[PDB]
Amino acid sequence: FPSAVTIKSWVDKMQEDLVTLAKTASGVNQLVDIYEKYQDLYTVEPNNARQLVEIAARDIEKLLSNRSKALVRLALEAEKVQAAHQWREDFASNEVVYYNAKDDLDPEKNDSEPGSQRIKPVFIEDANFGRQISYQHAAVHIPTDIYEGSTIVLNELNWTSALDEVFKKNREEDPSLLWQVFGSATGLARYYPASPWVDNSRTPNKIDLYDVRRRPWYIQGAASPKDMLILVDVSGSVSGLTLKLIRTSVSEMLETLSDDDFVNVASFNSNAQDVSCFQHLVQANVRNKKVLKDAVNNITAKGITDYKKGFSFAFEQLLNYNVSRANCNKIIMLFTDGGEERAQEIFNKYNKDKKVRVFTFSVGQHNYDRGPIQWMACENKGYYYEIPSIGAIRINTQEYLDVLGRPMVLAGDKAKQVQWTNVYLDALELGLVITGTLPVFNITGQFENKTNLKNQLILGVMGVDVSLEDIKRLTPRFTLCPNGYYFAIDPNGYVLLHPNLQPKPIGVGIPTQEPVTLDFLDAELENDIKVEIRNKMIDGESGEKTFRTLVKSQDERYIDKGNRTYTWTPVNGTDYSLALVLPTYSFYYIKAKLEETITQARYSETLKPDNFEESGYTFIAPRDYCNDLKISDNNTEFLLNFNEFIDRKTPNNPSCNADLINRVLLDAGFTNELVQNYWSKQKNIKGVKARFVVTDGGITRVYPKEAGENWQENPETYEDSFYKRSLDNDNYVFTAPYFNKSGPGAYESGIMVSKAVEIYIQGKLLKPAVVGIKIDVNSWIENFTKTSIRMDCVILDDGGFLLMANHDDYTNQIGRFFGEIDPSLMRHLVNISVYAFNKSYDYQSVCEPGAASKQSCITEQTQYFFDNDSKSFSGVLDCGNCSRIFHGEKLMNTNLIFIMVESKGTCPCDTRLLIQAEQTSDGPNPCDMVKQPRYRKGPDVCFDNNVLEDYTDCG
Ligand SMILES: *[C@@H]1O[C@H](CO)[C@@H](O[C@@H]2O[C@H](CO)[C@@H](O)[C@H](O[C@@H]3O[C@H](CO)[C@@H](O)[C@H](O)[C@@H]3O)[C@H]2NC(C)=O)[C@H](O)[C@H]1NC(C)=O
Ligand SMILES: *[C@@H]1O[C@H](CO)[C@@H](O[C@@H]2O[C@H](CO)[C@@H](O[C@@H]3O[C@H](CO)[C@@H](O)[C@H](O)[C@@H]3O)[C@H](O)[C@H]2NC(C)=O)[C@H](O)[C@H]1NC(C)=O
Ligand SMILES: *[C@@H]1O[C@H](CO)[C@@H](O[C@@H]2O[C@H](CO)[C@@H](O[C@@H]3O[C@H](CO)[C@@H](O)[C@H](O)[C@@H]3O)[C@H](O)[C@H]2NC(C)=O)[C@H](O)[C@H]1NC(C)=O
Ligand SMILES: *[C@@H]1O[C@H](CO)[C@@H](O)[C@H](O)[C@H]1NC(C)=O
Ligand SMILES: *[C@@H]1O[C@H](CO)[C@@H](O)[C@H](O)[C@H]1NC(C)=O
Ligand SMILES: *[C@@H]1O[C@H](CO)[C@@H](O)[C@H](O)[C@H]1NC(C)=O
Ligand SMILES: *[C@@H]1O[C@H](CO)[C@@H](O)[C@H](O)[C@H]1NC(C)=O
Ligand SMILES: *[C@@H]1O[C@H](CO)[C@@H](O)[C@H](O)[C@H]1NC(C)=O
Ligand SMILES: *[C@@H]1O[C@H](CO)[C@@H](O)[C@H](O)[C@H]1NC(C)=O
Ligand SMILES: *[C@@H]1O[C@H](CO)[C@@H](O)[C@H](O)[C@H]1NC(C)=O
Ligand SMILES: *[C@@H]1O[C@H](CO)[C@@H](O)[C@H](O)[C@H]1NC(C)=O
Ligand SMILES: [Ca+2]
Repeated sequence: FPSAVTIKSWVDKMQEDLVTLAKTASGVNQLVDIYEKYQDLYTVEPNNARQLVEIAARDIEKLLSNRSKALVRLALEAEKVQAAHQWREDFASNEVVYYNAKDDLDPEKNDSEPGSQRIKPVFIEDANFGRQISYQHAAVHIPTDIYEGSTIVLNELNWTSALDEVFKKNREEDPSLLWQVFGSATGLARYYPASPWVDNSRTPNKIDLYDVRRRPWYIQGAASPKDMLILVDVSGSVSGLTLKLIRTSVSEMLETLSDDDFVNVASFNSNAQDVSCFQHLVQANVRNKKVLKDAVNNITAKGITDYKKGFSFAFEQLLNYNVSRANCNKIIMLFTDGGEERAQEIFNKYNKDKKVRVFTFSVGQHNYDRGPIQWMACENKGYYYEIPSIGAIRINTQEYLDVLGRPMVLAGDKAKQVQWTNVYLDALELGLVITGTLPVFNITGQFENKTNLKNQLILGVMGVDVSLEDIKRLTPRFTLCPNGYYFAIDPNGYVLLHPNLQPKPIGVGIPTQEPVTLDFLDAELENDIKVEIRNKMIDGESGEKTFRTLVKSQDERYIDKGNRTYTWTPVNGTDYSLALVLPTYSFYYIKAKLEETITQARYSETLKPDNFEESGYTFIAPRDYCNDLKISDNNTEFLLNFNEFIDRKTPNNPSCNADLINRVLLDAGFTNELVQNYWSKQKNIKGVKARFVVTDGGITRVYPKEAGENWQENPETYEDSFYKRSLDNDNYVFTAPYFNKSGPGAYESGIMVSKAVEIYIQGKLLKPAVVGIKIDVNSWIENFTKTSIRMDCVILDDGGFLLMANHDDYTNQIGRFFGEIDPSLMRHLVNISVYAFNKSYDYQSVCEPGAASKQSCITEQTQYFFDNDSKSFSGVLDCGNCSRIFHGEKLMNTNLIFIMVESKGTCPCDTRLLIQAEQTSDGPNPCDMVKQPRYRKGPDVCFDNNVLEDYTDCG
């Protein structure tokens, strides 16, 4: 065992060698002084985060107010044109002409109902929607389980033509509108841009179960937030088919509860108990709904019924005010079959002011008495539903929600307020959208008062979709550092907008149409400062906060010790709150002063893929430079069209943004001046395998043009993990290649090395680019084993990944996590606390399904980093019945640590492994997360318990 000073100087000499090689070949200084050499070619401008947040909040509120105005127009016209409708029973004499969405494109003259003539439209391909779109009329969706020629459906299809016309008007005053739709309460759905239904028109194994009245936006706009409590009657008499139907019905009832709704499930048989681990009303989000569904699926029937001990439990759990709730619409859902017990005194004791509804469901095919079941609904403002078989399950849930909207109708114009739903995946696939709803009231008898029989029910709900990518375009991101970004938030803390929000459903457990509800604390790493910021944003305040944050790298494999500054404002007129993350060095950006029309041309000439031998292999970020350019995943295609458009650019002045092209051309020119005046004068270094420079404008020219085929970084520089990592870290960062990845690999590509330029203009810190070297593995291993005369030696970077070693069998598994190699040293070296680790959760990850294609689960990813700042570490590894010695030295001015451990093939301490990998897991235990739930602000105004409501419709 060499002494500490010997291997200390050893590490010092390797770090001197590596730093000198990287600094020379990379040419940080040459790119720097090129950047300061042309201060007359640009201007440095500030990123006033306060004004940026205010501007983006104003823009988003303007967009949402535009959609609100569209909704108001549509709802007013719907009410007016249904008020003046004449009921009919004969449509043979007067056909209704409409386009049915699930019509085959074949010119079939025989696909018409008696009372309806079908339109055959001319479908154009549209860029906004990505489907066939006809602007000449609205399309109609009628569920399969609903006949499309009955009297109700035919009358609705008759009076919705004015809706069609107002659809046209709305789209004519605002060409950016997406799907705008009337969700009828008869089952129909009439959206304006006529497009064929998704895949379910006529396709085997593609059945169309879509029903507009179950959709989250319809569920949301049809009533006010609930406080359910599903009483399931698991007694003896419900065994067999009845219990199957009850558990399916409870699942389908839970599938109609939003995140503003609170629900628990109880079950009684001579004794009432909770079916799950929850002891009170919990929020009805995806995780809690799954827990309740599992508990209901795991339920068995036994014992004698007792309707008094069950309703006592229900009324007691609805009297709990210690927990978070939505103090509104208290309900009891009784899932029984029948009995001769009315329990008058329980109701008279607990529900005497009749503050709580009771919806009773007589599930099953049986001959038990159904009188008390129908009476509990009458004396408690409820309604009585029957579920004789699966297939009747879907319709009755929509129907209690039909009942709950009576108090909302009676409040004439105080109940017509626009509400936006959680981020969900559109049916007519558009990606991620939020829908703004407004309910439509039946106003036939009004100011000419008639019997007004069913004037307490809504006609439907009008929705208009806002694309999430449409919100993303109101928050311009390219004037910020690749580490700076915007994000918005719900009142529940979910993110309207965030870089880590992907168009995938939220995972809920282990694999074996829910909304994309991703909390703010789960889209990032969670400190306590971030909990304070989240609570401040939910309340709708404004403020600033500068602090130190662990910023996880994009590749989800490292953690860096960042330096952030959150500024937030509420978006006026809505429930959303916008914030802007901004690094401390990102307060200034370079504004390209390209107005010569010739300098930009001599910059542009560098970009055709015919000069890729004096200038490096060029990739361009597929940004929206001009709208006539379509971004392409195949990058060289986009480069070709970019060159083509640059060839004739001058007349396209208003067609596109000048700033992006000016900056990208300026950066291309600077990169060319670097690659010729410093890289083309040398042409060859033994150690290097590739020299690259990546710039925020989009230029990522890699020099040799040979490793450019081995280059696997994203063309858009703002999504380059190493580029974002190297800006926060003001030092050299080595990115260990991927292990066991099918492709160019590591030997014939090298290992990535990078440092970020740190130029100063007017005494301001701004970092416009990164340079780097793809050091070859052999040219390092020879130099590492060259000095061995002056075996177990390993090099580790941040995250504990083996960059390279000496045993020559570890170098076979290069880049692989060191804990997978010898986990005992990994655990011990963590125990010294040189490597801290953070374990977090990824709710939006694809997942291989096991046993009890790929589903989505919650994966539990961990990342390691330098816990302490100390440089020298020594100790003894107390292996089981043996002893091992190590010394650790962190190379100065890099992210590396050298471990001098001398022990191979000793007694087996390889009991387990430290597998730093995206491990499949269950999420946090929900039974423990509902007792300290995250802060959350419920909706303010809700409508229940009106005195004009006519309860004599128990059905
Ligand atoms: C292992 O291989 C060679 C060993 O010679 C390393 O390169 C040498 O690194 C030392 C570090 O201190 C330099 O002095 C050697 O010469 C230098 O060359 C540069 C070239 O620009 C000059 O500017 C310097 O002034 C100095 O003369 C250098 N020699 C060569 C031929 O590169 C090599 O970096 C190392 N392998 C790895 C992967 O780092
Ligand atoms: C909105 O409310 C109005 C009234 O509040 C509804 O119109 C009424 O609908 C009923 C059907 O439920 C009509 O009764 C029917 O009349 C025909 C012909 O007279 C008869 O053959 C049927 O057996 C049935 O009795 C009623 O005439 C009609 N109008 C009025 C003034 O009551 C309307 O249906 C509601 N909106 C929707 C979308 O349902
Ligand atoms: C994620 O990684 C961070 C790395 O900073 C972890 O934060 C650190 O956690 C340790 C363990 O709790 C904290 O040490 C504790 O400090 C308190 C206060 O001095 C002391 O009383 C305890 O005995 C313990 O030593 C450490 O302070 C904390 N770092 C900071 C900056 O606060 C974090 O725990 C990891 N996990 C998660 C889920 O964040
Ligand atoms: C929102 O309204 C408040 C007070 O009405 C105002 O101070 C703030 O500047 C407004 N924000 C925006 C973005 O208009
Ligand atoms: C809102 O609509 C007006 C005209 O109807 C339009 O000028 C404006 O650009 C729209 N706002 C947004 C954010 O698109
Ligand atoms: C209802 O049907 C009649 C007869 O076909 C038609 O004249 C009327 O315009 C229809 N209503 C609407 C709102 O189009
Ligand atoms: C839940 O399922 C397990 C496994 O089938 C079973 O042992 C347990 O009894 C079930 N829970 C209840 C409350 O019956
Ligand atoms: C709520 O808290 C009070 C006092 O902390 C306690 O007496 C009561 O038992 C708790 N539970 C309910 C359901 O009120
Ligand atoms: C940002 O970094 C500097 C030095 O790199 C440090 O002094 C400062 O405290 C950091 N910011 C915060 C908010 O701690
Ligand atoms: C990309 O586009 C270019 C230009 O048409 C073509 O030569 C190349 O084969 C394409 N590559 C891929 C992978 O599509
Ligand atoms: C280190 O290991 C010891 C025993 O092996 C354990 O008690 C301790 O919790 C571990 N972690 C730290 C930080 O000491
Ligand atoms: Ca019974």
